Amino acid sequence: MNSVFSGLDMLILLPYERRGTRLVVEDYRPDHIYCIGADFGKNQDYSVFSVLDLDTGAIACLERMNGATWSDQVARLKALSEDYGHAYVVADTWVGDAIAEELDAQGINYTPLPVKSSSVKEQLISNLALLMEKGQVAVPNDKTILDELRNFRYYRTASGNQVMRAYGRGHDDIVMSLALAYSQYE
Repeated sequence: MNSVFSGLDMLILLPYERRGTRLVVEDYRPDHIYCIGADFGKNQDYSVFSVLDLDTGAIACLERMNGATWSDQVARLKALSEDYGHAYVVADTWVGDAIAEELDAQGINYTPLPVKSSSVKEQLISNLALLMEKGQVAVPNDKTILDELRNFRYYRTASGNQVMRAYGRGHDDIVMSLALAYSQYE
């Protein structure tokens, strides 16, 4: 089969509380270090921010939004960063340059991961899936997160390019957000 996350058996599911748009697994612990994997979506696609607690290896918080302005999205990203001790952002902007200019303007500390190459995407995703297989990924036990992971698939094109995307016309911005966060997991 062409399911990307074959180690879904090993995905750990954590309880959470919905506090607005945030699913919260843990509040900020000052002795821990955090980072945010931020995927940005245009149109129907969602922007998703995932807070990884690097000291624990688990997602502390996840925030999802759809169809807000860039200024709105970045300002929610900022506030998320401040509430997790000025956590560094890994951002996927591959959305135009408008998002980048908003990130710079509001003064966010972030690495733009190109995500403009089949190869780079493969590495992010492969890394997430292998960490999952090893039992080192833990996410809020939420139907929406689990479904995107369950439905993420490999496809082949006529040129032999690999496509990694949701089954059908589903969304995969949660997969990418998670992949960006766990890119910092050691």
